[PDB]
Amino acid sequence: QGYAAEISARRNAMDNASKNAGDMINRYSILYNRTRQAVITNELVDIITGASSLG
Amino acid sequence: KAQPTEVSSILEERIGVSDEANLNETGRVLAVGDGIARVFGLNNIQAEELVEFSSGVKGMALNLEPGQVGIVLFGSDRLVKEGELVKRTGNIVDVPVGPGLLGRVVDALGNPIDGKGPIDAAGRSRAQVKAPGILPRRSVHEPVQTGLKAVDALVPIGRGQRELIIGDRQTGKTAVALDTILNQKRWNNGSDESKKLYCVYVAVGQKRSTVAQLVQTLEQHDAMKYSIIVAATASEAAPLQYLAPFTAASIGEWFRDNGKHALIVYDDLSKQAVAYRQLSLLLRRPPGREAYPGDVFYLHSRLLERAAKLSEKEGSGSLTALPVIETQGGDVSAYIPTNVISITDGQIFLEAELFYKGIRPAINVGLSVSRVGSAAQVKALKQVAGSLKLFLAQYREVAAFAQFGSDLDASTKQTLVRGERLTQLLKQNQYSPLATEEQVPLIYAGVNGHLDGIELSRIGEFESSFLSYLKSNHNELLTEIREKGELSKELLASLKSATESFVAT
Amino acid sequence: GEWFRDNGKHALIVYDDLSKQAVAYRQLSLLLRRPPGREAYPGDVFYLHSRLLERAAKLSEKEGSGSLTALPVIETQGGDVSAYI
Amino acid sequence: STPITGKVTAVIGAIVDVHFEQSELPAILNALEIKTPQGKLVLEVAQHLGENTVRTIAMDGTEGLVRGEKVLDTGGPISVPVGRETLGRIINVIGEPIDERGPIKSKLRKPIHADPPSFAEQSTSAEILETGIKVVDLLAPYARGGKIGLFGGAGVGKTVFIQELINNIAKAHGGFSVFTGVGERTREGNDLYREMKETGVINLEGESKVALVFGQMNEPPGARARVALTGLTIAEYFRDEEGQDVLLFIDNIFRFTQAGSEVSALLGRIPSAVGYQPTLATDMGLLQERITTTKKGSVTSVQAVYVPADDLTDPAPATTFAHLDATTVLSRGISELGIYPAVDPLDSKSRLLDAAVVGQEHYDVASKVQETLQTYKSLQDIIAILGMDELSEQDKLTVERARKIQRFLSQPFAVAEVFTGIPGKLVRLKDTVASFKAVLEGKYDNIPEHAFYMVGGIEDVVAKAEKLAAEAN
Amino acid sequence: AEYFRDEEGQDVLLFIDNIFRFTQAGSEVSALLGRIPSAVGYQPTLATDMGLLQERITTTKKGSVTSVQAVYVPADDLTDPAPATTFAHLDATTVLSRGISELGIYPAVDPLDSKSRLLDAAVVGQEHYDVASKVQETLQTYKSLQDIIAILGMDELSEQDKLTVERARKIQRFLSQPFAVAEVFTGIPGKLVRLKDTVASFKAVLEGKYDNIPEHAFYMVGGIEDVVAKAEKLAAEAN
Amino acid sequence: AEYFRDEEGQDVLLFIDNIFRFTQAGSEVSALLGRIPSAVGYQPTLATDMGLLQERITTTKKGSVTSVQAVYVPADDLTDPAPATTFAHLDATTVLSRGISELGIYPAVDPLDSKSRLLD
Ligand SMILES: Nc1ncnc2c1ncn2[C@@H]1O[C@H](COP(=O)(O)OP(=O)(O)OP(=O)(O)O)[C@@H](O)[C@H]1O
Repeated sequence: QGYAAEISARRNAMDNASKNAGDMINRYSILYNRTRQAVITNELVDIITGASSLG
Repeated sequence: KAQPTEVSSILEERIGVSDEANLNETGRVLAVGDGIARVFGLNNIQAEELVEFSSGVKGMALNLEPGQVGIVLFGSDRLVKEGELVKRTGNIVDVPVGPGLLGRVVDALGNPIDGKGPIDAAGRSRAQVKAPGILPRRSVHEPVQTGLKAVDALVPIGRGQRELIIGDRQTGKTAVALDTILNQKRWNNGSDESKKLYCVYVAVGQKRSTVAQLVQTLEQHDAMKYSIIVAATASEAAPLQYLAPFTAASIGEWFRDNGKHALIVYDDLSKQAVAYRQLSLLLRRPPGREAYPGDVFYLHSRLLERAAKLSEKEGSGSLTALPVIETQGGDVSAYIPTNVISITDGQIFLEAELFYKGIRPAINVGLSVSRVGSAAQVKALKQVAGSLKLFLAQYREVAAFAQFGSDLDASTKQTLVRGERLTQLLKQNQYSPLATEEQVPLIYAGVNGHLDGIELSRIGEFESSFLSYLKSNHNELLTEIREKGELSKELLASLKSATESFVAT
Repeated sequence: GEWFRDNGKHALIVYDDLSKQAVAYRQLSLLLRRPPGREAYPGDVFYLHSRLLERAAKLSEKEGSGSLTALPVIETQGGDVSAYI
Repeated sequence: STPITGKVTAVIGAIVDVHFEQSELPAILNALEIKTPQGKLVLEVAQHLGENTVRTIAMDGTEGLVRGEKVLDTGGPISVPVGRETLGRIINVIGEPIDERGPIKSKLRKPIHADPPSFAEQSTSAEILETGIKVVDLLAPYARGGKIGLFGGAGVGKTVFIQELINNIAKAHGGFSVFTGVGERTREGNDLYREMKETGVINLEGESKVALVFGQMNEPPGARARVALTGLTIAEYFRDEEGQDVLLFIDNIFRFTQAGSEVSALLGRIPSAVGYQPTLATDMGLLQERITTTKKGSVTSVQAVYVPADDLTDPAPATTFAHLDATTVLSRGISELGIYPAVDPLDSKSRLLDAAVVGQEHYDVASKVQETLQTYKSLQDIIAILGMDELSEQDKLTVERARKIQRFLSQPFAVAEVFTGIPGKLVRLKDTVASFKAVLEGKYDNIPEHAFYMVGGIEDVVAKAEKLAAEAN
Repeated sequence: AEYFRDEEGQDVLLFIDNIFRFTQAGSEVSALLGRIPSAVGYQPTLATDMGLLQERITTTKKGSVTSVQAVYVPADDLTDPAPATTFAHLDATTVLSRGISELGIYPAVDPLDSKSRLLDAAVVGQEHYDVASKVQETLQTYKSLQDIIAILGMDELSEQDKLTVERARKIQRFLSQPFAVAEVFTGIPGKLVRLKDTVASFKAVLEGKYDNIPEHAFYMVGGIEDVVAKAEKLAAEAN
Repeated sequence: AEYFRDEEGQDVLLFIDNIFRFTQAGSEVSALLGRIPSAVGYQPTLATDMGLLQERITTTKKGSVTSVQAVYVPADDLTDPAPATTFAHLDATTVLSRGISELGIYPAVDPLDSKSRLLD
């Protein structure tokens, strides 16, 4: 009985873990997209600024 | 008929101006590419002066140089050709102001696009007017009854309180200020001007079909007799979209300086920032964070600072502002909104998931707040909603706590049930504003746990049922809430009896 | 390859790679003071490869049904497809 | 009469500079011709640099050019031929027929940079464009003169879907179709044209019901940032001359955005965010607001959207989503179940899915359908795990209902008649509402699930039920 | 301010809001002043103008200037050059996180990242230093365990770690303090809590004398006696 | 090295470090040569200068050059092009890794990415 109770609460805990991991993936994907866009933009700024101070 | 030819021929008589047409301005256009134009001459031009090109397109001379002047266009460059003749108006950029602007739909320059003839303007006013100093102000003390449930419950708005509506795409943002304008029909049908409140909606960079349907809808509910629409749609030039909210702000200042009370709604400042960085990059000016020029904070700053409550020395005018910011995926850490948050007097966050759950309005209470709204809340609502935000934050605490399926005590399960009832309570359909006398008893029922025995699905019919119940029967109490805006103990107990009566069903 | 293709024949070409070729064209355009774009690339670099790869085709029986087939090679960096080239 | 002869002074890739003689300068956005040995080369005045000298961008390859050659000005913008002659012709961005069926003997030619219709000319209430397809007319209804974001990669019958749309508009409303491949793969454009001949929407001798414009990939960005405006002007003619509802099909809007960004890059403008052009909102709004519903008629535009590297905060889909009134998603999983079309029911959403738009009944029907399929999709885990044992009579009813709808969403195609043999059905709106409503009430729960796969309507429900009952007997 | 510091020789409270707006004003004109744009979008003369501003804000032998300056952070990026430059000029940092405010913790001071040139055991007293040391250790332990709490929760902890997380989360709610200024946001009277009582309060919390008291009774409270009072109210009301 | 290969006819070992300082110093001046700054902060003339330096390092039929080049990787980024170009010039790539050094094990070689052309 405690064996089945353990596997029940274990299955519950792994379900909660999958749910929390999905939520945290949903946050860090948005963080990833903002980071990627900011990196490309910020290096393009330096590309332009070098092309800005030409003769 | 021929009366349009009569009016146009009187305008042909004005076309008298040719007898005194010695313009001290005309100069050749050096170059004109990428939404800009360098013009030689104009040696008595003023800074930020309106000029007009030979192809009819006007422009603002923005930067002055020894040798030339760089003038931005107010349209497509397809009309402006090199080497032409550039007459100056003689004026810093001004727009028509006056009462006849009500009902009309204009461009960024007050030129009407409704096709309803000319504009009865009471004057012309500059665009970049100084915001009033700290002395001709007053702290807000008068409510702005938006008609929405959770808005008027949790985030009250003072006359002149600069409150941000922030959200995401297709998240019910526009409908909020729309239904606020529709609530203002109550007093705009009335007679006291200090009770009246005039509405200016500023649609920039949007679809002409969308603006047409909005104007159509405002004519259906007959908000048009107090409405002013400023259209700066996406087909039009970026400087027009840059310029139009300043013009509507001048209109709001015209109403405010007449002692009257007025509401302006910006929708959206996000595209205005896009147009402004489009300008600045075509000005070859260096960008900063997220490719914006660093003055874009100063831009929306100097826009929104021209909206406050005048003191009695100025005639107690007010001008309340509703900016709209479309963010990207619920982000509140992009460079543009964090600037606006540092300007406005509070936030109305719309969570995408709540509207994805169909909860309309999709108000995240935990993010949305006003700073000085409590000083100008309706006094009855201030009486009856003191525990309300506390109880909703309390229910929010046990909201994420109850997802684990664990059973709880009667206290937290009680807060769970009552907060579910309050959550399903505050939904509200579009074009359905609620008066304060209507909003009071729903709050009084929601506080005192009467909704707990009612089914969670039954709440929506229960609302209208109990409202029609009171309007049928306790109409005297509705008039008491209307007249006082404040519940006495006798009104409190009579309200209690009138609730618990229909709570028995 | 188009010589074989217009002989009613069958030609496979393998470009290996195109990433170095894009770097070379980037260098040529940057030293020619053309205005750079994303990751300092020129604007027409897409116009480069689109003008390249469309030269491989499968011809008509009216033409003689020649066939040029292209196998280009893209060296990615860190297993990324979001990079511009 | 007056040849405005210009001289080439600078050729930089696709950028051409022309010095003119005095007081002869054309305005911005005008076609300029150069008689090459290989044809004509077209230029487009975009920047008056002063000194009687302007800057244009190319419309084809700029090889072998000598600076100082005679430049012929057309005065106006790019004239493109319009009219009944244009149906079933393959047209470049220039306006020339490239199907090698001879010249297009159109009567009128129109400039491509026309203005959008005024605010007064906007039809102040978007009705529903009745397409003919059950799922589209049910779940994500299209505005008559609206914007439609089609998602999904190739291989899902997306071309089959859009040809079925062409035939359903041709039968239903009689308006025509204008397809526009901006940056289209030339091999795939050929396969598309060959199929459209074979499926009959192009009749080489009779009435082709569609006009094609293919800006191929090998064309400079000056072409590909104008192919969309060419197809736009062609559709605007059939709206504003014939008073119809004309459907503009655009692939790809994202390649068009790339073209506009590359054009702004080659003009030496400072790039904005993401590497896109700084004129991105304006370059979009010049395309969108010329697509609307007049009082003469409407142009309804369906356009594919590639999501770039699977990001929605990317400003090009974030700009496109500020115009799309309705979305349509061709998932693989729906085509995986052998369902034609491959429409995901859950994702394809409209801003006109509203009771004050489609009426209260259509709204409530679509509401119950979305709720039923949402509950079904939520149950799909324990359906495979535990089975129908955990379903109550509340539940297994709704599970069966959603299976019946999921088969019933499938529609025979008038274009998949050489493919499947089953003729398609122009399924009307009012039949579709009542059909899904009678399924939502449960009046055909006795009918098996198999009697719903690839059917027209509720009359075809009853007919296939009786036929499968007779074949089982 | 420096006039009264020099002419009068008094104690000058200089409140500045917002010092970031100054550097931003230095940024907006610099592109028009012909300068090449520097880092991010700011001006090249950032640290120099910041220095000439800050070095006049000082305490001489003549007078005493106690200055408090708000610092706006652009989009919560502390790696922005303007606040990072500003850190070099300050004696006592105090950092407000939005995420701490999202837990309703007012004020939303980060307990870790605040620093001082003060807080030495031979300055604040040894016991004060020790208590603050143990508080920072406890909260650092909690912030380290935060990710495992996010994935697994408090159940997959060791019991010493679980007790530490419990005590730290009690401490976090105990940090919040009712303001007389923000009374219109709370309806709660402000709490001017003395120093030594605060030290003994955190002492007894680190000693765990109130681990029996639930976490919510620590929230938005004055001294530890007020935690006792609020726990009494929760015991009498929640029952 | 070229002298002791070709003018000598003899096996030559070659030990170059740092090859990254070459491209680095080219980038350090190419901005002040009036070149438009390319990608990552490097010069536009990266692959050409790297090629002309590497292709003069070879084993001819006249003599053998064995090249050992220690290459700097800025902040352990292999997708940095100035390390990433160098992979095209090398037969025996041998990769160190800081995370392996965090185990304290020496030599902290990645057993995976250190490939060979001689691994037949
Ligand atoms: N209370 C409500 N009742 C009915 N519909 C609502 C309500 N609130 C929002 N909606 C729906 O939300 C949709 C979006 O409305 P709205 O335009 O205000 O959102 P938005 O975020 O402002 O979009 P945009 O920014 O594109 O204008 C509308 O289709 C409307 O039907």
